[PDB]
Amino acid sequence: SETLNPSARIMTFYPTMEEFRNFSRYIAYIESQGAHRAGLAKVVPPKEWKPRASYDDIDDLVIPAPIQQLVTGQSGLFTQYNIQKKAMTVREFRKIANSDKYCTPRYSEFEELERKYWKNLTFNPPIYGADVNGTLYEKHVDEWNIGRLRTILDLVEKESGITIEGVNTPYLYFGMWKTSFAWHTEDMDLYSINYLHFGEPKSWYSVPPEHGKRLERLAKGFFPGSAQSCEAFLRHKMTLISPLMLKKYGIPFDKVTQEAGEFMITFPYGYHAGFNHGFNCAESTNFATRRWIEYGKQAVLCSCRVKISMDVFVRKFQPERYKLWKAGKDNTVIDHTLPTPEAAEFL
Ligand SMILES: O=C(O)c1ccncc1NCc1ccc(F)cc1
Ligand code: NI
Ligand SMILES: [Zn+2]
Repeated sequence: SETLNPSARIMTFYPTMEEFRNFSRYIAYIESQGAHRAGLAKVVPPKEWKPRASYDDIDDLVIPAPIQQLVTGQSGLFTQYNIQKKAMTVREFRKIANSDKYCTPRYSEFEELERKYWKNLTFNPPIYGADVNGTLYEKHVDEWNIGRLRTILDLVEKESGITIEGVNTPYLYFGMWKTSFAWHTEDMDLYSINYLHFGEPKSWYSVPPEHGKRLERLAKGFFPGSAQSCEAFLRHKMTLISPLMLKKYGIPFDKVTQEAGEFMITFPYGYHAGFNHGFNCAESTNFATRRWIEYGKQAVLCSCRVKISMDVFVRKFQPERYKLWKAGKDNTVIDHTLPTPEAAEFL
């Protein structure tokens, strides 16, 4: 009923080359349609548009810190541990990925492969070429350029003088079958953008920002030690929870598969997790809109080891509230249903 409530189901958008050219505006637009309530959206770019000519010239690209993903647990609850393996090229990676030991099993419909992920994620540890600093977009590309999105996030670099790897800059992820991203929201509960350049697909789970507290209480319950140690432990990106557990404890969630050539957008306080289907390459970064600012102020951060100074945002966009805020007396309540103020124009 809220479980099925499609005001909170993941939407897909098919913009035109005119609609597409302006990134910030199009984000405002999909929010005017409620996209943000699912916590994740898909945007299919126009058929003409291409970030690069071909992906045949990247065999030599270096993945400095490949991670091997060791998973332990049972009954739909798992903890993922990373081992940094040594540096290796895209070609060595592809070979390992497309090899007979680590390749995608046989499947008819997406749901058979999902069963095989949840049955086999603790066996046969895959290698993810994650968090590689780089961009695969050719220099000429002006539409949806992950390297330069022109949002209000740019303030961190412009005013504050600060570079934050993978947040203000783009990252690449070379996947193989059964490589995983655990349940998280973004750093400082930012938006994210993810573009699947080539290869096999990426499946996603999303929990609506209006039920994220539910997922937090659930994780806390199942990992009481972890939660005593850090009050944002999900941010460690180590915790995997299956769809069956979510259903069982009444956490609303949706799923979607991202195919090569498609963007995914995650929204503030949008919890997501997922897995790669086989060999692929995605590019991601974070970004912001005016709505983000309050989520930024309220974001509960890891208290046991990324932090963005919000002053620069409050002074500029909430000058009237700055003193009160610095005092500790601002207590706006976030309403996760509300579009960003930039979307007034779409009525
Ligand atoms: O890998 C993805 O596709 C992904 C997607 C969305 N958010 C975070 C993501 N990855 C986070 C992550 C970072 C490093 C890892 F080793 C594993 C996962
Ligand atoms: Ni993410
Ligand atoms: Zn922590």
